[PDB]
Amino acid sequence: EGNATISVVLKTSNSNRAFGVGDDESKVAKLTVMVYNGEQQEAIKSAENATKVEDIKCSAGQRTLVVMANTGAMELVGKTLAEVKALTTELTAENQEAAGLIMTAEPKTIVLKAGKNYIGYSGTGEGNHIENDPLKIKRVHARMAFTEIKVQMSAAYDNIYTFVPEKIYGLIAKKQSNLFGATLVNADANYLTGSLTTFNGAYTPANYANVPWLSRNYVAPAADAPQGFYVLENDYSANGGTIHPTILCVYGKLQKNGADLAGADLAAAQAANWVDAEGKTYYPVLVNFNSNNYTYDSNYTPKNKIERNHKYDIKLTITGPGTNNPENPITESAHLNVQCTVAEWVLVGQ
Repeated sequence: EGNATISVVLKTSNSNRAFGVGDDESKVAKLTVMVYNGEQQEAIKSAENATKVEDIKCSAGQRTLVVMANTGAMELVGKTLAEVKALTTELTAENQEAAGLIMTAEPKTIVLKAGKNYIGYSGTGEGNHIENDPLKIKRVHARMAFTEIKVQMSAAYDNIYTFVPEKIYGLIAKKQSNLFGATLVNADANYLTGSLTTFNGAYTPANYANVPWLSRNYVAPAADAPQGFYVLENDYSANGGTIHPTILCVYGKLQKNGADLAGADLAAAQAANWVDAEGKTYYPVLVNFNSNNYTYDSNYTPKNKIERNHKYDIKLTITGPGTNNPENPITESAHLNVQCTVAEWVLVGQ
């Protein structure tokens, strides 16, 4: 005969404490397990709102196991292995509500024994345990968000300048990534932004489009309600030459003596490249980026890139005027301070 079944259990969090609402820990809505005989799909079985798929019918022999979650309307039935391995995704408005956050594990070469096979059952149940440990799948997206924005004007600007936030933006967000691979960055060269495509900055990429869902009306960030965006992988770690760093930005009016900028004050702040024509200023933060006014908690080293399954939480302290071009090299004036906490998400059980 050679008929077999396989059952796959995912690694979920062993948490003894509830997770805070602002953390957006990963949840599985749909889970798909595929079993490949060479290139052809031999089995494909989904569960909804579950962290395991059981009793998948297949046959004895060497196979490739592929596991994907939260793939929504993506068509997986009948895809070849090479087709599934080369799948891509693009950033969506849906991702900004933490929906459509695809999770994958790397494809795994296994041998099915006739009868029952298990992955993630820690030796429990009769049959062949290909792997004892529950299988780890990870989000392909990352999140950049403010958890705090505070204005503490330094001595030159205190009791003179104030800042009235209006928008929070995601800039230079790479449009596409792969879903499998040691890295998910790929060669597609398209980028998205919630602000202008016209800044013509040192960071501005040639292929660039505005989308309304990378911009938010300003809401005072809180730990329970981080303010930011989901993004895909993007590498800006080059030693030199042009880089395209993903940026989280706050934008608003720079007022002086309690009033909108006018006259000589406006002209001076415009000439200083602090404010644009409407007296408004930008405070950009290059995410996961090594800069001297960025501090990272607990001796983490920024890698100058967006990595999947990472939460980049930013505390921003504003101490002077900002910039009128948020896409120009990490500003010469340290009129802001960043403290960033970085973490990886886990999968919470059902």
